[PDB]
Amino acid sequence: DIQMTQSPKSMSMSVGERVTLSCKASENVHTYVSWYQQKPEQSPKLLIYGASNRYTGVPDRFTGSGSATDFTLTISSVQAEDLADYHCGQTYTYPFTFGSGTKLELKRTVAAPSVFIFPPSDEQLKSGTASVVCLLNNFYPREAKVQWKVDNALQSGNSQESVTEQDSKDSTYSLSSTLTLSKADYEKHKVYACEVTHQGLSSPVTKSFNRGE
Amino acid sequence: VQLKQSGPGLVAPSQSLSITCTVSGFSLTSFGVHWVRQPPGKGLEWLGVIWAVGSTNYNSALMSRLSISKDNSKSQVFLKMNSLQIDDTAMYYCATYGNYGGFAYWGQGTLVTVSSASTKGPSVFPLAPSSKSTSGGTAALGCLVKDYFPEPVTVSWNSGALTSGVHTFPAVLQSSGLYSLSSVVTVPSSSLGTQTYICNVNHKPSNTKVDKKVEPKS
Ligand SMILES: CC(=O)N[C@H]1[C@H]([C@H](O)[C@H](O)CO)O[C@@](O[C@H]2[C@@H](O)[C@@H](CO)O[C@@H](O[C@H]3[C@H](O)[C@@H](O)[C@H](SCC(=N)NCCCC[C@H](NC(C)=O)C(N)=O)O[C@@H]3CO)[C@@H]2O)(C(=O)O)C[C@@H]1O
Ligand SMILES: [Zn+2]
Ligand SMILES: [Zn+2]
Ligand SMILES: [Zn+2]
Repeated sequence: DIQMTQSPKSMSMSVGERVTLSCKASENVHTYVSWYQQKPEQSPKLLIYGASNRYTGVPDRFTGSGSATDFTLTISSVQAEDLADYHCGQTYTYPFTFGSGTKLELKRTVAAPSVFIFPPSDEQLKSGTASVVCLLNNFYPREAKVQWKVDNALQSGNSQESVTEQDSKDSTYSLSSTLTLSKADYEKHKVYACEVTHQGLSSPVTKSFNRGE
Repeated sequence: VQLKQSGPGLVAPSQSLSITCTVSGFSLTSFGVHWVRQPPGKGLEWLGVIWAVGSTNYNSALMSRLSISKDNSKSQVFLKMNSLQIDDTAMYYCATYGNYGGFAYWGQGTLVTVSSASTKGPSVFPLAPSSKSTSGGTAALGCLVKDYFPEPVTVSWNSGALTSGVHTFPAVLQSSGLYSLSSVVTVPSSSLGTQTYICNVNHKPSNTKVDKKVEPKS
């Protein structure tokens, strides 16, 4: 049926640069193409309908063009507030269909993370589990490595991590990694450390605490 | 123009879901209302529409299990879907073109999870500020929201009065099958004993509401 193909999946631009988003239809959809913006924890918002009509209240830097099978959304001078996923859709014929989305991120100067560590709360330890959290705050670019060490033993398989979407106010990422042990295992060791590798750091940085301090 | 949806929740595979969309600011006898869904980290999928005149059109891939109806006098539109599959897990939206050529107005979304697991409210633990969460004049503190199901949870700080510097991280699915997430905030390190910081957690599927004060430890 009508497949919509967006390209690229992701792109990275500096502030002030012109951004071009592409959407291709597998059949002629004439001008029945819309573009949507979606930010984290928000519903989609209409930007462009009828291929080229700017919707109410949308800034003039957003422009749509194209017809038949080739459609374009341009942002003439991209701003921090434009970090979002962008979706195209056709409403030419049933069933209406959408592309898979394009994620827009911004380039900025390298920024090293601040690294913080949190021992488990006493209330959690009463219940029989220990979560240890390492926080990497406000870094760029997104690539980072977190290595847990327990009494100098490199850990594998007992941690999970999550990264925020890029922040509109300063274009950085943050990352949280959680190391989970039983209370019984947690009580056996003294030193808990997370070691962070990032291109903004001359050498990997370690943050640690000692369970007996 | 406004579209308000019923709340998120868990439903069992092979069974049926119901979502209500209550509209205001326009009349259902003049505008059609559509349903669209978005599987968690993916694109949008159109499900169907009930037009102002009351006829319906459905996505042919789903039409055997999909039903859309409405009550004009109550400004309500209903989505019903049965023989649910695990891959029906999605954020479900009501939307309308209004007077435009695309989906100009959207509901707030209803997160529906298809699973045989249990609904479970979270435990909330402090991430206590310390010397090891300080960098000069800036300190970080937070709260760990652990062992809940299904998504989502809402986290605010000081009931929403504190928004600057907050990072709420995407949840991870633990090996137990329950979700865990953290929320952190950075503040002046000199403020740690002088200001009250409370994380507020709302897990709507369970009606769990927890306020956790986050204080420095000794
Ligand atoms: C304020 C007002 O004027 N209200 C109208 C509303 C209102 O406009 C809509 O609800 C939008 O908010 O519309 C009302 O009328 C509806 C109703 O009449 C239904 C009945 O099914 O049709 C609606 O029109 C839709 C068409 O059914 C649908 O086919 C098209 S697809 C887009 C298109 N124009 N394609 C052109 C070619 C079609 C594909 C082609 N197929 C062929 C040639 O057979 C192919 N080759 O594949 O979309 C239409 C909507 O955009 C109609 O809007 C209502 O809701 O009842 C009337 C009310 O007065
Ligand atoms: Zn044409
Ligand atoms: Zn051990
Ligand atoms: Zn930040």
